[PDB]
Amino acid sequence: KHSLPDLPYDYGALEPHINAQIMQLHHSKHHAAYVNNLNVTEEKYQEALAKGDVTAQIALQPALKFNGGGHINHSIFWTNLSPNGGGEPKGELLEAIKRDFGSFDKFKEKLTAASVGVQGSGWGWLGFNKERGHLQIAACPNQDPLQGTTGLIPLLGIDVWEHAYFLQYKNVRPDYLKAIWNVINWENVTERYMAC
Amino acid sequence: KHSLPDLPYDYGALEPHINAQIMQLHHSKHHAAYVNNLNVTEEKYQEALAKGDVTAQIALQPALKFNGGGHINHSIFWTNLSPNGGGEPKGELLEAIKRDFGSFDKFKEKLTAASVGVQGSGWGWLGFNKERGHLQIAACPNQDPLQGTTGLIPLLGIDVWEHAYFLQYKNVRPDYLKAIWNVINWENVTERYMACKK
Amino acid sequence: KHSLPDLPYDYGALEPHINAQIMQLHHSKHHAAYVNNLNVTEEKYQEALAKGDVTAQIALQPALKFNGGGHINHSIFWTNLSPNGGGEPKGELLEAIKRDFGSFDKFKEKLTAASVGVQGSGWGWLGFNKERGHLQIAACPNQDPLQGTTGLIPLLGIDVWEHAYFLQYKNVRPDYLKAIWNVINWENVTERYMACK
Amino acid sequence: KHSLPDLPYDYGALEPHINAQIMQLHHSKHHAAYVNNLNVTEEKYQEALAKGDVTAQIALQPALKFNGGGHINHSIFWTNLSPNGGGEPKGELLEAIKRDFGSFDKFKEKLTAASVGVQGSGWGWLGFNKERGHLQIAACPNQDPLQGTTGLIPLLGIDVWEHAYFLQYKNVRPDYLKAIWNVINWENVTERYMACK
Ligand SMILES: [Mn+2]
Ligand SMILES: [Mn+2]
Ligand SMILES: [Mn+2]
Ligand SMILES: [Mn+2]
Repeated sequence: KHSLPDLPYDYGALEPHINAQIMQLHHSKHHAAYVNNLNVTEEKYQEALAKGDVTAQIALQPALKFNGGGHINHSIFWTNLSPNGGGEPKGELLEAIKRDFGSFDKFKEKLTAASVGVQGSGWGWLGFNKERGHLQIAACPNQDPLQGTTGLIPLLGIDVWEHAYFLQYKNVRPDYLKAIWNVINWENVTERYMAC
Repeated sequence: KHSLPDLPYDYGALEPHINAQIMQLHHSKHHAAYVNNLNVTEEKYQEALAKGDVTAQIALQPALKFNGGGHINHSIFWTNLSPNGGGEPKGELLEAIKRDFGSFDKFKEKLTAASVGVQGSGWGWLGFNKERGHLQIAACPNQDPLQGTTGLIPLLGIDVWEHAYFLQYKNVRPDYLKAIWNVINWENVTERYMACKK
Repeated sequence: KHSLPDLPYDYGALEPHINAQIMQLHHSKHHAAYVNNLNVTEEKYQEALAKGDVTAQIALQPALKFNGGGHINHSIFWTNLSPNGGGEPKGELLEAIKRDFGSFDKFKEKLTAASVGVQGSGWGWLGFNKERGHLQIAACPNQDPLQGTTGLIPLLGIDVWEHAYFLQYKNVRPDYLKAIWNVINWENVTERYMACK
Repeated sequence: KHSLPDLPYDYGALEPHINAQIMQLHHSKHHAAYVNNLNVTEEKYQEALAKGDVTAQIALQPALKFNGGGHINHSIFWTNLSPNGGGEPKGELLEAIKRDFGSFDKFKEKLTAASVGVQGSGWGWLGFNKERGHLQIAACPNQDPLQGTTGLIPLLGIDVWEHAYFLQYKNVRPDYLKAIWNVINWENVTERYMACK
């Protein structure tokens, strides 16, 4: 069974950048529902597959991608944030960002733009392209996960579903983006980088 | 020149079903943004058209559908709600709902399902299929408008973007859908329905 | 584990409406590859499932829908054609078609239009809407199958991938559509329809 | 008003790699239809735009992208081929390919894989990313054009619609991909590349 991961910090730990009510709902209600529905969905697919019921498998794909995507994406996101975060990364990851995007600040502008550019629900990502051996920014719709739908290894995700910011920032998504840099866990992003 | 239409009522007219903060933000910020981006996008398209720049015409399509669709969808949505709304339609529209969906309550179950079923942002619609001469439910992603993308004539729209309910109902989209039945402007939906039969 | 069905007729049986070469390639090569890749993908998806590898499950979805759908769609399509086909259906099916589309000619017009209307590869379908209790026309892209992606029960499918007609009709998909009416197996479409009720 | 560009060579100029029948049909009928439908759609769009009819504009988007894209893609494609082509590109373009893909052969493997991997109709592209200042491989579905939908500047396109190869190669798209390398117009790809610096 899939389980809702524990957060690495308390619901209020990312204040004032992301408030406690957003965090609490996001984790204990939103992501919990993805986990719960992915478990059901995986079970039904196992049944369909055992019968070679191809129609049923195909019909189940939206719930698997959405709930499974949601689980993947939110599990990464929590590890990407920290009450002890913010600042800039160091070492090879910082040099990679400079190599690939010109500078840390240009990188932030491009990931901000990809994140602000999502029309509707979705995610902005910093990923690693294994075949090209460099960093790459991508946007993903709804809960479509980065690696599963594009092959890029996720390093840093920014959730731009309205539930992730509306209570606090209302429709002003760029304000949310500006604030989240203050809580990025660059230590985590660097581990993800070094692992691929 | 497209313009932001005034609401037919004050921001707090739909309380307690849809609160005044949702309404004020929804209209004065969200829809407002779509109107201006629509106008600007249209003017960019006229420039691209005049030069036969097909690449630029295609690059502008996401903004035109998103902002155009948003203007269309929200313009209908406000007219679909009323402080004097709720209850059931009468006449031909109710008999069509019965013939097409079995009963009013079954219709509600089916538009609720369509609306709850949207994964991500989008809209639940009751539409009219002009070719088949009957009612039809459909869901649309993001701001993709009903008639522009499916051919169905919009009768009643239910906005299920999180901005439409999160401040009040948080993740619980079904509680928002339960509530909104209390403020549907069946007079407007009936007007839209009869225009299909004129 | 899935396998390639035999055609109900010989490769040349639908001449002159759909030539022999088109049929032979379409069944022995195209559909065969969907079956083979379907088995391969199901086998990968069970390993992924067993390990809770959700990323791998999602990465396999395009192949499962494409090859899965291909096997589903082609399998129905062969049974929907016949050398003894054509004309128009009878009884309850014909009554529904008049009821839902006006008349048989209007129906043909509508399914033709939906088929001609696919931009790129895909299929036009006459289906049954179980919830509404009536016939419904839909188009599906690529190999996306009708029931698995829309819930409609397939009754008659028209393949408008270029491999289904190009050898013979080149780009003129309307000529193909006109011709295929001559080989529609209405006894099969009827059977599929009665089974929905 | 858009027009069908003449080919830079005769219809049998790319024999035996792409046969004359495919070329003639592809240019004189398939591309010509996109030209016509683009003109019509543009004029309908201008009428819609002049009336403030946003529903009408949005309903025309699929025909504009499909036919407009089809015009863009095929116009590039004819210029990307040559009877005097093949081999490896001369100049900076090869050095860029080696930098971005390792070697020419790995580049051919990657564009081949992107092209073979299109499920249904579409295009494989070698593009240039202006933001990153390097080459990038991308696949596009149907006639969605590279620049208009991804921002990448097209350098080399490989049409993998079935009309582009079925008459000759039947379902064996990889055979077509192998053959087309013999007729790439590197002089034209290089012109498009230098235009990106
Ligand atoms: Mn989220
Ligand atoms: Mn809205
Ligand atoms: Mn086929
Ligand atoms: Mn082509």
